[PDB]
Amino acid sequence: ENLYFQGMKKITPKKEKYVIASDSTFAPFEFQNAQGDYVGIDVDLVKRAAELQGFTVEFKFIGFSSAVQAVESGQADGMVAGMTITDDRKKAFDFSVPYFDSGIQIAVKKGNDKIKSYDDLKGKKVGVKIGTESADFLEKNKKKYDYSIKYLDTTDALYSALEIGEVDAMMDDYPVIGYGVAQNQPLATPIPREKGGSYGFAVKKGQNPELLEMFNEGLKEMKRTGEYDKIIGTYVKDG
Ligand SMILES: NC(=O)CC[C@H](N)C(=O)O
Repeated sequence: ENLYFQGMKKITPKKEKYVIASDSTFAPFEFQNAQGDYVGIDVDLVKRAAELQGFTVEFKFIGFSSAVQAVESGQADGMVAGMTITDDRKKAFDFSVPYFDSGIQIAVKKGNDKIKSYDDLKGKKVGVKIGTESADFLEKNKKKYDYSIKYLDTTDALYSALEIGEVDAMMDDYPVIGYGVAQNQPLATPIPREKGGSYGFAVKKGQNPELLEMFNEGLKEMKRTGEYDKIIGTYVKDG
């Protein structure tokens, strides 16, 4: 309420260490730097939120579906993995305040001339990461456009499959493809993005409320100081 208040609400941890599950490579959200350490928007936001408030977090970069299962089972306390907030997922998870606006998009090989619309995917192969918003879109529209869906395990696997010609196109989150394009990966995006959803930090529904509160209060603080915008701008420098 007090907009001139320069402090923070005190959120008290209840565990010596909270385990945070994540995807294994999903740049710019979580990915390895030159030293092999994981960095990225998700990693920086969660680690800084914890630092701001005396929480200790331990990241496990295990894959998207693995992270979902770990939080559901109680083996991880929370997850961050560029995870879209949806109503269906709210049945299993409590989500933070949204921290990023996203959506999905097709990518094809740089130099591809054939594919300019979804209808051009007729008789083609589209790679996608199992368990994701992209997979849901492709299944919904498979009858309509008449492509075949190939299920892969990671975003790196999508890029590999596309590049060596195992698939004709892939579908993944648009800022992820965009980061790849910005570092000259051989990707093109001839079909407009499907905007939709924001990302959230997630805990199991009804569990670990203070961990969720810690993220929310940290995000508020980082938004107030501009640290949030500096973190994003560390990875996304597209003007
Ligand atoms: N890490 C991912 O692949 C997440 C993809 C998408 N945002 C989802 O929540 O399904």
